[PDB]
Amino acid sequence: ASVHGTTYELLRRQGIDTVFGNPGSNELPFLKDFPEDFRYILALQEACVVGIADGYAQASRKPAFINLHSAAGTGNAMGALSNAWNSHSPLIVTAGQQTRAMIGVEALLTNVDAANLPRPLVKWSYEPASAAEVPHAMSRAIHMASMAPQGPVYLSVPYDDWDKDADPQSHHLFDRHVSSSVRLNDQDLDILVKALNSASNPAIVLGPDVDAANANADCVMLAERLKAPVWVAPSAPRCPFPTRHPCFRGLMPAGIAAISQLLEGHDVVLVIGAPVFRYHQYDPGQYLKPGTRLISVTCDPLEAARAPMGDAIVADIGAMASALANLVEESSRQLPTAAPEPAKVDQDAGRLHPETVFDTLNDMAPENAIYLNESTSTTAQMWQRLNMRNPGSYYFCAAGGIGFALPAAIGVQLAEPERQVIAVIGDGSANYSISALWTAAQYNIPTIFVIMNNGTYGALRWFAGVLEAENVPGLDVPGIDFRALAKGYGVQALKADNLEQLKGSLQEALSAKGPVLIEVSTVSP
Amino acid sequence: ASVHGTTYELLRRQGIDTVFGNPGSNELPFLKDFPEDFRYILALQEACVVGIADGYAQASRKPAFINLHSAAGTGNAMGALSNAWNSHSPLIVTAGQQTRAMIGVEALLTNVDAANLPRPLVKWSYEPASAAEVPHAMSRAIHMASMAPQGPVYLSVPYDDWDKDADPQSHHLFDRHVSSSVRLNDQDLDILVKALNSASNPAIVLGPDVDAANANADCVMLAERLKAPVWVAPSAPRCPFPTRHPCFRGLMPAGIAAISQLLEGHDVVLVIGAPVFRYHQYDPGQYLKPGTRLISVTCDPLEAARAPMGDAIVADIGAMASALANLVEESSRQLPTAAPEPAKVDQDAGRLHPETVFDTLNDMAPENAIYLNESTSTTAQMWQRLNMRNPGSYYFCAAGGIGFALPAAIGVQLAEPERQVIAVIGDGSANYSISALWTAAQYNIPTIFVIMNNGTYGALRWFAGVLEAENVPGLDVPGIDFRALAKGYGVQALKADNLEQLKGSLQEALSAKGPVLIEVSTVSP
Amino acid sequence: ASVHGTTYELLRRQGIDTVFGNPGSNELPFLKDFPEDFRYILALQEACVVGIADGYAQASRKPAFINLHSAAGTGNAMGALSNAWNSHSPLIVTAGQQTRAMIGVEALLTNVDAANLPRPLVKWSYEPASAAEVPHAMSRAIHMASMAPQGPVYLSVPYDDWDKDADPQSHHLFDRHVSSSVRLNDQDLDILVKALNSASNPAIVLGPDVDAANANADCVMLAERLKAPVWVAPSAPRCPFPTRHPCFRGLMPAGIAAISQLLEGHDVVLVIGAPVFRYHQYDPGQYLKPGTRLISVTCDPLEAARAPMGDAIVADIGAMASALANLVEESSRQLPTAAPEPAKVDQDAGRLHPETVFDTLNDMAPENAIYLNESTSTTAQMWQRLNMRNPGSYYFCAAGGIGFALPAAIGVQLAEPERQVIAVIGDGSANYSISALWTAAQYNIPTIFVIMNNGTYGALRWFAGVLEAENVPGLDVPGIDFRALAKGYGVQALKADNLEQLKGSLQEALSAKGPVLIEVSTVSP
Ligand SMILES: Cc1ncc(Cn2c(C)c(CCOP(=O)(O)OP(=O)(O)O)sc2=O)c(N)n1
Ligand SMILES: Cc1ncc(Cn2c(C)c(CCOP(=O)(O)OP(=O)(O)O)sc2=O)c(N)n1
Ligand SMILES: Cc1ncc(Cn2c(C)c(CCOP(=O)(O)OP(=O)(O)O)sc2=O)c(N)n1
Ligand SMILES: [Ca+2]
Ligand SMILES: [Ca+2]
Ligand SMILES: [Ca+2]
Ligand SMILES: [Ca+2]
Ligand SMILES: [Ca+2]
Ligand SMILES: [Ca+2]
Ligand code: NA
Ligand code: NA
Repeated sequence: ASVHGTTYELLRRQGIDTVFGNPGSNELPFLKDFPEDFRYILALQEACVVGIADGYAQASRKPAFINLHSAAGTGNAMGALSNAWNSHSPLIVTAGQQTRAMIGVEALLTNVDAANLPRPLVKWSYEPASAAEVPHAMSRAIHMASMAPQGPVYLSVPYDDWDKDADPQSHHLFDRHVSSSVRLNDQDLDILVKALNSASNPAIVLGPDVDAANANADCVMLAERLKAPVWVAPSAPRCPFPTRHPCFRGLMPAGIAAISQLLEGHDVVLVIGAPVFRYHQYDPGQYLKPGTRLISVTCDPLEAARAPMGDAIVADIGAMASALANLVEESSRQLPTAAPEPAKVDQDAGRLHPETVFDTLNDMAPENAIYLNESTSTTAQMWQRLNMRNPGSYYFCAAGGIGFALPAAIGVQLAEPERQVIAVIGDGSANYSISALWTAAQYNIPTIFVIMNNGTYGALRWFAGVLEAENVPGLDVPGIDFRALAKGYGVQALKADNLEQLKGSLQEALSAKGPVLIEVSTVSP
Repeated sequence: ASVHGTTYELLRRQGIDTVFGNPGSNELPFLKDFPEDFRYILALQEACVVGIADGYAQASRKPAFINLHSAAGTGNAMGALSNAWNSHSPLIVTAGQQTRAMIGVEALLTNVDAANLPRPLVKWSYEPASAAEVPHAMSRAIHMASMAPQGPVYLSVPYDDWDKDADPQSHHLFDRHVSSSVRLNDQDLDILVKALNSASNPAIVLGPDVDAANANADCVMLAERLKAPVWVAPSAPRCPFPTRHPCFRGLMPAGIAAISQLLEGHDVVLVIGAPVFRYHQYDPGQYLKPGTRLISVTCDPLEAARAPMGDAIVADIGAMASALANLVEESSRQLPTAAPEPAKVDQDAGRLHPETVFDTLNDMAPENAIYLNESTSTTAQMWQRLNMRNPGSYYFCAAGGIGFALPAAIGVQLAEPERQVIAVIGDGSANYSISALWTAAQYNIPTIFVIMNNGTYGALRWFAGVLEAENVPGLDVPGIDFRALAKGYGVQALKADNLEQLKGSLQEALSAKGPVLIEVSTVSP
Repeated sequence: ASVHGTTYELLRRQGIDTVFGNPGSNELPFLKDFPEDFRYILALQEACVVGIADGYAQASRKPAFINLHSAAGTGNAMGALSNAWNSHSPLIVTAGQQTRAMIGVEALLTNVDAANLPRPLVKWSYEPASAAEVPHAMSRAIHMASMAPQGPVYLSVPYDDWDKDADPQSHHLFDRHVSSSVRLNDQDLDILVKALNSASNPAIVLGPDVDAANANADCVMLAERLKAPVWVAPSAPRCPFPTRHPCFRGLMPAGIAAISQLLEGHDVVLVIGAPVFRYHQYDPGQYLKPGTRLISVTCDPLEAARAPMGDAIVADIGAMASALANLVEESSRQLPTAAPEPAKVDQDAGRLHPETVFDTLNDMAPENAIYLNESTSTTAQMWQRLNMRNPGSYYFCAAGGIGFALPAAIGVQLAEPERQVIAVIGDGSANYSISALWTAAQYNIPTIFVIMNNGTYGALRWFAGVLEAENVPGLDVPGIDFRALAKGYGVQALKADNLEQLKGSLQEALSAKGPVLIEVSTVSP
């Protein structure tokens, strides 16, 4: 067998059947004779390729395979890799290298010092020392991406390797099963359970690795048994809990002092599947108030090491959440009462308040919709106004890198063909990966894109008002016609300049059989 | 509080009370006002500092703290770090940096691009962005070294940071408890246990992480229940099993074909706490024969990913070994019968055969002796001839980097003051870290050093005879007087030119109250 | 031809005929069939191998070739590489890698992520992607080490590459000539020359790249023409000027304020072949006083970029020094008058003052002696008391990394067989690379080693008295018998406990036909 045949056999035997890519000449020997049982999803720029793959991996809860062109293609994708690192996304990023005979002379398209290029944003990065090693290196990549804590990995392959003969011992790679589905030993787990059973006023904080593990329902059971309020850890990349469950208390503010004040009076705070904590604004104060202790369950040693407070347990979130939910006692405390519904903000017949937009989406979207957020100044309102009952219902760029939601929403919609995906994206953010729209059109992936158009980088302008920072350049983005951009890439486009038009456009988009972009005129901040 | 006071408080609160070091001016602000409850162990060169610390950490099964001088001191230690990486040794390596005000100009003693220097041999490498971050960075270092898979870490600290004020919120670092004591979830553990119960002819292979976890006794129970032969994985850094237990089958040959032939006919091979596998010679063939399947339990994702065959489970070795040993059925198969004793090799009244040396050590050493091996051409005979009943009884340079055993034997003897340490070191290997002898003399650490003097790099000369490689330079090391070197560093020295003298020298060394070096004239290979 | 034959042909065609090494199994396929026209210099530990090679390269003013064993051997050498980076030493460091077929599994002795290991201490670091690329990669290494600014480079080679067939087009590598012998264009050089001609009170500061370029005599002509005082830039690795020439003013103090005070009143300060500046102690103040401007000529862009003041020209030091010395006018100012001789310090019949030692060396050593300094508390006195008339007469560890002078003095003596090398090394420093003595004995390289024994790390104890730092551990090194260490490695040894014995020992050492070590009892600081 050839390295090509052996590698595709390893991929299919490990569950991989889709290649997200933007091709180049170093990759043609890999992509030739593309197997009939695989599919190839083309995107027009590499941030879009990796964003699509990332949404697909996060929603499918399985690795996604990517093929990029040498250094330039890899480089175009590295902002997307920054988000994938923070979301623990299992991405297998491959890139083609020059033929081994011209690597030394640095022919055009040589990826120099290739493994260092995507660092520090990958768990593992490698170029094999010979063609026959390529299947084993690919096996390493698959398992490194997939073991907890999951994350992106990178493999560079000289184009001449694919046609060489494979090692006949590579067959042992095909069916390897590697598990990291582990939980704390019984003695120490019993100590943790007793601590939770004994707490007088416990609180629970959940992060994105809960939703990645599909541990959401177990965490509902845990919160019901402990009769504990549940918050989502700050800067949340995913939604780990039903947002109208009586225990739910919302998204935590991303500040040190704000979080310790919020947790004041809780004697034990159990954090599951989050860093401790993804703060954003600098809000100095106490990490925890006197009387509060924190216990973190994380899948990532790097998270456990850097937490500034609390105990930690490094283990699989699915296994831990299941064990805790089934072991704790039912507290005799009263179940927390549900948060009240948000108020309706006054809305005239002009430009839309973001609150109106989210209320109307919540009114009209199916109960199993999936939302993506890259409307950076409206995140708090979004989290208050969307009832998200089910797992896998929310994605936000985990490293704060905009240009994620537009392509990721296409990958999520590909992963979940029976759940309507609605991406809510600011007019600034929409441009970063605008060309991803073409992939939705070409493959008829029926994502809905709601562009919140207020003409400015609102989140920045706010943080500039915060600091009384005068004379900051570059905050306004006037003069973009998003319906013409959608037409450019073959996507049906609608405009909503007021509420009546918003409702009508959403009704049309929800009935449509392909992707739709709605440009919404929103109020200036 | 100062950063200095806060950092030493964090160290003591996390169980650290000893600094292994070789000082320099960037470190004086850290070492000044050295706390009375700590001790400082000086060694004369940094390979020796880190080797001593490494033996201390491996034998104590806890992290060791190291302080080195800037780039040059760190650099002198990087061969020692290569072994520590392969042995999973929890080493906290700190190095002093120039004052922040002259880092930019690259004053003398600036460690340029410091965090990149020890890569790729550390799990985590960092320089803090401000003085007040130093305690948190030290907390990160402690936990990164200590979480599974354990390993060395590196922290660079500008010398002006120590006297600055600490953050009052650093107190939350002091008592953090971080656990990685995890095992496979119940459902999948039951599947593994059923597979072991069902095997017709299981074999067990153990590596160094068994001894690190003190999982040895559990692995004895497991092997007794399964009635299975037990081998030690190749290139063994530690001894994970009593070597005269009836199940014991010795050290595996470090070759692909040799191992698959050895395992032929075993239907299930359970590997615990080893890479799969640390081969050495290239001995191409099948990874496993038809009829053999392999299951690996490893504490290290990198090991699970790179295994060329078998299933893997990434979990804590102590937790897994305990759970398996207590869950498996007692097989009705007959217990394996013990290997016969090794034969006595003929010995005249001249230079010593290595076999004679090991037999005589086994005859005379206490039953709880601890051995170190850096006599590279005699490893197989050593493993056949020393009865090592207890855990923590054997160390060999895990990356093959000689210069480990002499200093490590001093650290092991410091960790285990009531177990006699006997390091068996070739005349070539003895030179690499010869100055470590001084630390044994100064602190009166009573290690015994047995120098196997045959005048040549025997293991190399053998691998050169193997390849029929003629005209290789640099293989002979004539003209070294090891008793004069020992005298140079204050260690009592004896010579053994024949068996009578070997016996007499060992009797004197075993009765001595300080370190002793015995130079043994061994046969030329 | 094989890769082996082609590579040795490239080496000989590029002027390389010596391999400094400590062998291992990954290197046996390179070292087998070692060519008859090459020589191999063995040292017993890799810091010693690289130190010897470094002294040889610096004194010969040509690249030196090194062969080390995998990661552990490379790692043992990285403190030596830190000095070589600061001295711009042209070192070609090669290390053997595992066979390509087992790199993936990480067999014992695999150098993982090899090119990252010696970073950031090398100019270029590489592992070739195929056997046939090895000669081209070696060509790259030779030229990268040798082009200005010279420096160490690293090449990792899988052991199976050597026996493979070479590319027949590799012959084009053999006779490549690469030049960096460049100087500032005529128009701008005329502007510089006019600035020097016009200065009212110029000063000249010289660094180690002057001595590397053998630009010393040109700099004497330049200073005579400009009638300018000459200082050596601080932390000096080499001596760039005759130390009793009337213009000579000594070694600059390694402090910001001290240097600007020294230069006060000089209108133009021309620095040649030095960083601006290698300060050490933090001595904050003005970089330059009002009225002083600085112009630096450096071979290293990194030096030009990081200078905190002055103009800079990046060019070859030999070409620039020659052009300036021949273009400037003869000033009508009076030539500076020579510094007076140093005073004789009072000396009783007991332990030796370092000043007495240097005076006696100056009295007895040949006029073309070469000195090395690793007696860190006595550097100022050494520079005052040794008349060094000739180029290549002084070496000091350029990164401050002790363990350089003992092995480097053996390499320098090998490079300069007709100039007596005298290394003056403190008792602390002597231990770091003590095993290098064996190479002097084995090859009969007649270096003289003068050990300054005061029982302590004196330079540290002084900088601890400076800071009033109490309770610093690890500063004393009692209990070392250096005559027994020398005997251990086959070197004749003498002791000098007073002046009469110092004189007698030096007379015996200077007449000896092999290496000699003199242990001198010096006063405690
Ligand atoms: C890749 C990238 N570039 C720039 C930024 C900085 N940035 C910018 C430019 C934001 C403005 C997004 O504007 P928007 O129109 O999408 O939404 P809002 O008006 O609601 O803020 S939010 C933010 O963090 C970023 N996060 N990521
Ligand atoms: C740091 C380093 N340098 C070089 C080597 C290469 N090497 C060398 C030089 C060995 C010879 C050791 O000789 P010895 O006298 O200690 O023992 P034997 O004579 O029994 O081989 S074994 C080996 O792997 C190495 N492994 N590690
Ligand atoms: C490789 C390394 N380790 C440690 C140091 C720190 N250090 C040490 C330990 C010195 C003491 C040298 O003592 P010595 O006996 O050689 O000479 P003095 O007594 O004259 O200082 S000087 C110095 O910078 C260093 N520079 N380089
Ligand atoms: Ca098909
Ligand atoms: Ca906007
Ligand atoms: Ca004490
Ligand atoms: Ca030997
Ligand atoms: Ca010859
Ligand atoms: Ca001294
Ligand atoms: Na990079
Ligand atoms: Na490095």
